[PDB]
Amino acid sequence: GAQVSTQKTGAHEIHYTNINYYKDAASNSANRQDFTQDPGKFTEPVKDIMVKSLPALN
Amino acid sequence: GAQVSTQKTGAHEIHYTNINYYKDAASNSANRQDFTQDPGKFTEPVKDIMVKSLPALN
Amino acid sequence: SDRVRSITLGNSTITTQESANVVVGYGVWPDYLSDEEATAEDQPTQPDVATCRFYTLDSVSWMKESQGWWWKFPDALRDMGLFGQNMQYHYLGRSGYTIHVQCNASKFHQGCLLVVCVPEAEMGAANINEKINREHLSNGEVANTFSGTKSSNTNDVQQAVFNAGMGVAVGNLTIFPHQWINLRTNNCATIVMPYINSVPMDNMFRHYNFTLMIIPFAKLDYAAGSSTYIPITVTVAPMCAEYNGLRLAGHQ
Amino acid sequence: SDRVRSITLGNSTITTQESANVVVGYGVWPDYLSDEEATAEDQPTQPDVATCRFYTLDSVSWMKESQGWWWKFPDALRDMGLFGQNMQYHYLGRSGYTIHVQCNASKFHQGCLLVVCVPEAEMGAANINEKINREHLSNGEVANTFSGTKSSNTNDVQQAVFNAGMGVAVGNLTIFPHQWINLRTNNCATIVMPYINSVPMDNMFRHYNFTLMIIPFAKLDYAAGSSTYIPITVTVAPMCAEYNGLRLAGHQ
Amino acid sequence: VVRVADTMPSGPSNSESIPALTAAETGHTSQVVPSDTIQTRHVRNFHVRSESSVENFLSRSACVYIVEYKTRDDTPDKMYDSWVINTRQVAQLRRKLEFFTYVRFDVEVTFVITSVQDDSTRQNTDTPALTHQIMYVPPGGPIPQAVDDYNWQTSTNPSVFWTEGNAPPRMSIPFMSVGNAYSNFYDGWSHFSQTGVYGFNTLNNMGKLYFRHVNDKTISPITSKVRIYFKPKHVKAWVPRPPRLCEYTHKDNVDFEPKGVTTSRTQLTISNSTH
Amino acid sequence: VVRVADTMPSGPSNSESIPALTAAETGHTSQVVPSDTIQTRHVRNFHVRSESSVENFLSRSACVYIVEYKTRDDTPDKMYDSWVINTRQVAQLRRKLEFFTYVRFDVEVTFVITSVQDDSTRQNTDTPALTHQIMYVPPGGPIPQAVDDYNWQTSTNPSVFWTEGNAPPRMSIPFMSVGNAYSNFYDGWSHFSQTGVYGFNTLNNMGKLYFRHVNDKTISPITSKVRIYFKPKHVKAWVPRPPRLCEYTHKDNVDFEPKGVTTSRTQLTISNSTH
Amino acid sequence: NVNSLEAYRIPVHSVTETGAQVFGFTLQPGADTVMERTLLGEILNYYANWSGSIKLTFMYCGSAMATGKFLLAYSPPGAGVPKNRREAMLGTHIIWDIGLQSSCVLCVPWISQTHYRFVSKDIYTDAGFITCWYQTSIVVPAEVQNQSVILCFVSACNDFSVRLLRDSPFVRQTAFYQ
Amino acid sequence: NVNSLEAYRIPVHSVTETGAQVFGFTLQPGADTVMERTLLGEILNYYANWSGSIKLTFMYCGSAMATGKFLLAYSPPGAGVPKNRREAMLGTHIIWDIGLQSSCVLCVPWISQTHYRFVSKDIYTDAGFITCWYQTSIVVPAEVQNQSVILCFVSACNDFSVRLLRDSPFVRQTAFYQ
Ligand SMILES: CCCCCCCCCCCCC/C=C/[C@H](O)[C@H](N)CO
Ligand SMILES: CCCCCCCCCCCCC/C=C/[C@H](O)[C@H](N)CO
Repeated sequence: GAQVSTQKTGAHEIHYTNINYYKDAASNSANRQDFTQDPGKFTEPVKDIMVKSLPALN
Repeated sequence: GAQVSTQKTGAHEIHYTNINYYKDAASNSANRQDFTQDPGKFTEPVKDIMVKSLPALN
Repeated sequence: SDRVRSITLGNSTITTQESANVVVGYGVWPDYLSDEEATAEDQPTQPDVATCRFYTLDSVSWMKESQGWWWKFPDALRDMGLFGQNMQYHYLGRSGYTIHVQCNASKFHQGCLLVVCVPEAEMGAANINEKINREHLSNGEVANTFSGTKSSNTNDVQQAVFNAGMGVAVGNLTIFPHQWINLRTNNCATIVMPYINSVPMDNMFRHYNFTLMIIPFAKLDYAAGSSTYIPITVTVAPMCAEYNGLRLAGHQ
Repeated sequence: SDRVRSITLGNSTITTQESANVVVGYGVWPDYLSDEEATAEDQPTQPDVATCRFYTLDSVSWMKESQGWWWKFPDALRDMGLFGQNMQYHYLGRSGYTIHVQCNASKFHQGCLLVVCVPEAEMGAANINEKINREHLSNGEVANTFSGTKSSNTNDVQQAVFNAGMGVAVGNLTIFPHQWINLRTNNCATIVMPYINSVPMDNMFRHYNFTLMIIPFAKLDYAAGSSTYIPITVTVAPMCAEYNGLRLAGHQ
Repeated sequence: VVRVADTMPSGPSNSESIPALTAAETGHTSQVVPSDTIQTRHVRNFHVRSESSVENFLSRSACVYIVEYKTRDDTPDKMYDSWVINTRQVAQLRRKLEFFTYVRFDVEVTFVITSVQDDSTRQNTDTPALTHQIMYVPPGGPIPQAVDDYNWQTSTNPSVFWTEGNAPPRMSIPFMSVGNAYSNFYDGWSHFSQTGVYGFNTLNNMGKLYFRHVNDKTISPITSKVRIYFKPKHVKAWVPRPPRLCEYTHKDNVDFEPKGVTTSRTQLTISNSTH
Repeated sequence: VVRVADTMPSGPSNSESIPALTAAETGHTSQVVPSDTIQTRHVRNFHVRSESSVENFLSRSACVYIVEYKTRDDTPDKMYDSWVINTRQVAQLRRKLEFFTYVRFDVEVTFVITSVQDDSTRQNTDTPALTHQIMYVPPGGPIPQAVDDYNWQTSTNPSVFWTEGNAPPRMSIPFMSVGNAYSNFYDGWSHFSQTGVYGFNTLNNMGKLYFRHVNDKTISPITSKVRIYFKPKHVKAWVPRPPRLCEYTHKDNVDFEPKGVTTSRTQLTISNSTH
Repeated sequence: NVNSLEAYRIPVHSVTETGAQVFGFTLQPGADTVMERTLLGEILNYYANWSGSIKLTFMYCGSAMATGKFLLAYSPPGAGVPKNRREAMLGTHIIWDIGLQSSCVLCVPWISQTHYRFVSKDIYTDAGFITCWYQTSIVVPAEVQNQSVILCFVSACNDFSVRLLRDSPFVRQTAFYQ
Repeated sequence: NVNSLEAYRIPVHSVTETGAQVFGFTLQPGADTVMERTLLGEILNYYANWSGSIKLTFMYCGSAMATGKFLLAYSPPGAGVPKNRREAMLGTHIIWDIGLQSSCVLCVPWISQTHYRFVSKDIYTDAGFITCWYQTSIVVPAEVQNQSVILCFVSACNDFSVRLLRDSPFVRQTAFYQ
């Protein structure tokens, strides 16, 4: 029941092993490898979107 | 001799690993994941069952 | 051009000719509550014409020394038709909104408003260990007013523009769904605001969902022959309003 | 057997065990207004749970000398929840009804009621060239009472049982949708009543749609040790209620 | 993964069906759903009856008794202690077990031992680490009558040794009854002539524990107090029964003083007044 | 593995395209890249927004409170201590949580316990190792009112026992709210008539901790001070908001004295002079 | 009346006018004094959160020759307690006619802000009021007793749950049980 | 001016000759007093290293009949502060013409020795100077106010990063919050 995933290494130059030991999901370690984002709801939060080269309020 | 089963998670959004270490079944952990029931022997404990829309003592 | 916008909700229509755009929340458009996110078990009430329509609040006067204004918004519509009546007869409410603010001038007037729509604007007190009365947080369709300096009234909100009643930097208050009314380009500011809460439905008297804030950064200024009286008019329309838990009328 | 009946409309349920049947109007079941018979042009309001539900009126006491009672029925529900509020905020209303009347006794009591549901029961006056006040035709959920003889009160209906307030034979008053509450077989009388008018929608304050009448033909009678107090309870549920022409609250 | 029942939508009804009319005189609990009386919507419900099962309700450690003994005394009986094993001297675990009539479970026993220096004139000592001994005697075995008695050898009896400062001692115990379930209630006598003792005291017969210090006579008195924690696991339970209203009195019988059924209201109808 | 955006090369331009001209009045943040205004080269950029995520920003242990209690006293209330659980008495973890309005996280709780011998005339003792007990009471449970009180039995309440000198005690705690998120701010009242208390104090309702010494009355006073460390893990966060400018005053409200927006400069234009 | 069996009897009889209140209590299974020591109140007093619907069953224990009607109303909070039968029929109710079938069911619908209430008392999760009114009076013949007795029942529906373990506030011991 | 809302207003008007300095500050998002308490300054004050480009947006809040031009210059360090408009247009700049489109963007390009700067102040990673100058004056017609107000905005680009966690130097408490 082991899971293998890559480590946080640098660029231009791994594979740790994890087994869960407790019956509950509140015992698991922190999910410190989710690096995704989406600033489309804070920047650009408008109807009838803008095309960045048009005068846009033309 | 390992056994893999799902964890207690919430809804709308696992797989712990267990190995038994002792020769006796009285050493095992608590069976805290049996969620079945049957209240047909406490509610509805009658002969000639009732159909819930009929007057039932008609 | 895209400066002309028309909005129809019910038997009420707004036509604008110097609009800018429409900000829609955090990208989410107001919709009804699904069966998976539901908690209550009984049939809701969806009036959909007699409730979802534009209501016009009081106009406020904008002098050269004006500081700002705020309205609490499930409570400013307490006495606005069948929306307010449906608030009075049910226990659980849930709606989104459309906030349209009117202010007009000429090409010789200058000034710049910031229209913010802030969720959970829990406000501070003028005296720190003192309880605020409800007539100062909200007054219905009548606006409450910020002050320029440190206010210290009894049972009142700390009224200073540079802390927005919340203890934050007023310049950083643009993280929320906002627009500007700049008097050389704009005439109006439309903000579509969805339902935001920690629970799927809530009571519309015990809770304050959000707070509209209209704060003039660039102060109003004009010459010695121009018009002095410049009003500011707020119009609100509930969207996808539904109601749950019918009982007698009251709030206690 | 078919004597047990259960009726569910909203969050209110009536279970009866000595019912007789259910009379449905003139065969027509209450439905909404189609697009071909429509007159008004705007979207109606269909609450459908917060409006269509059973409301309980006042209980009336039935002595041995009781003569009869009447209720006008778009007006007896003026102060009954969101039905009465939706009456107060709109101009045009349209609904059908379900009229359930409760009266119980024992197997030692005797008596017989006639529960009639009369459309357009335009009533006469006690003094012939005199105007009737509105407090005597209707009183809301409080019943008005017939008299045994020729009544001659001021600004009042001619209250005689043998003319039913309309100048007709009271025995011929069974041409209307009716049932009987006979105390040796019955316990209740359910009448489903559709919308009957000369126009597709109408105002629910200026007009009286119908009049429930409960008249005891066989007088109430019992022995010297039985129970004296026998109430009569009327419960009403609007059906397929829709509303048109929203404006401010009032009636003038 | 067993969910609770969904709420199904309904509309208006007018028929001879009567879900709300029933007869409770048949000992039958009506199966009426809220979609049988009023108009409901569709609610997809994700609640789980998880933390209400008989396993999760009973499998919690509970203090059953406190055992006190010393390390030097004038009388030898206060230097050791004993306890006849029952679960009926603390009211919380007793009332949690007495929801049912018969039970079948394995036990998980945990001891928590603390020592306190007694008041004396020579408190300025340097005491090495105390070691305790807990001997279990199955019913019928020989009984130690002193701390230096030779019945503390544990050649066949189960025992556990604990040095001060470690983790609490823990061992597992299987189902030990001579019948098919631990009988919580026994309505009957001990003798066939219907005399003797009346109650569950005939069916206890579980053995008894013994406690002492493995160290010898110290030069200052120290009072040890060890607390026994039972944990019922692998649980089966039969034929439920109402919880006890009345306060307990003793361990051996079920006797009581009569108690009122609930708290009084002083009125019978609610109002919007001072209620 | 999510990199930041590369910088793309550009050349001279002369056209009717205007990336630098926009309108900030629409509530829109312009998406202008440096290759839209000036001539840039090609830069292959390998930076990762890794240590700025909401998981890595909040999942650090933070002291929330200090709890002090003794081992022998004349008054019984100073031999034990209690704490109503909040995260709003230390400003660092409070200000780190108040970036958002609603949060959903599991908690990882760590206690650090230190003992100091109090000043007395009989400091020359030999004290055996102190054992501490930390009992958590869910909201509504019974409250201990002495150190020898019988509500310290922990038959159903969660507890932890620690002997002096070991590792700090650590346990995990799931998401415990009755709603869908821990509401950091609640703009509303407690009563339906809009009276009562105003703020987030209605929605705390988390229970409270209890602290004592498992050992009995010692012959010299020792002051224990235990520090509670929360660690928010499994983090989700919604609807951000500006950080607080002003210094806090209390735990139950949000009130303040007004503070200036930033530090003054005394001039408005820079120069190569004494700036 | 708690130190007897009269606490279970709901008195009911012939009235003078109509429309009076029979009884009334607050929907708190585990905090209300009415359903505190009841079986649902006991099991819910071993928990801290609860959720789901509640059935109330009413048995008429009078005579076979007596008739009557009642209004069994549930009212969600936000207003107060309904003060007459006019305010009581604006909520969830049922008219029960007493005949051959001797028992009725008021199934209290789960109507809540959150998913769970609290078993103990707080202002935030308040649930409402159970009240009962005279629809029509109790008409009885001669040589039959007038005053009769209603019995009441409670249980949970099939969508019911409990969440947080705690000790019951009913257990109070001082010493051991020697 | 910090104890008011006047701290956000950049005063601008008609000049006498030309080419004077409007405002000026140093590019230190988290160490400069100008953008210290700003949102980028707060989040960067929870970090110790930063990297990437910075957008500065300037909104003209004057009247529709007023015109003007400005020079929005960025100057990398190595020299000092530019002392006139002649020294300011030798670096990265933009001429902004005020018309219908009311806001301009000066996008400060990432020009650095290393990959990261420091958020606190040191001589090694110094970043440069933001300055603003009059290209042409503000010409306004009659019966229109002369003195107007510029507002300024800041945010980060899509290649921005922060690296090292630390506590913010803004939190200062003495006792607990009883
Ligand atoms: C020293 C090592 C062995 C430790 C022995 C400790 C306890 C031995 C007895 C097992 C526990 C059974 C306790 C009683 C169980 C049932 O609840 C009762 N018979 C009544 O139901
Ligand atoms: C002794 C074993 C159990 C230890 C119990 C320690 C803490 C129990 C409560 C869990 C911690 C929740 C703390 C509060 C979380 C949220 O930040 C607040 N509600 C406000 O957001």
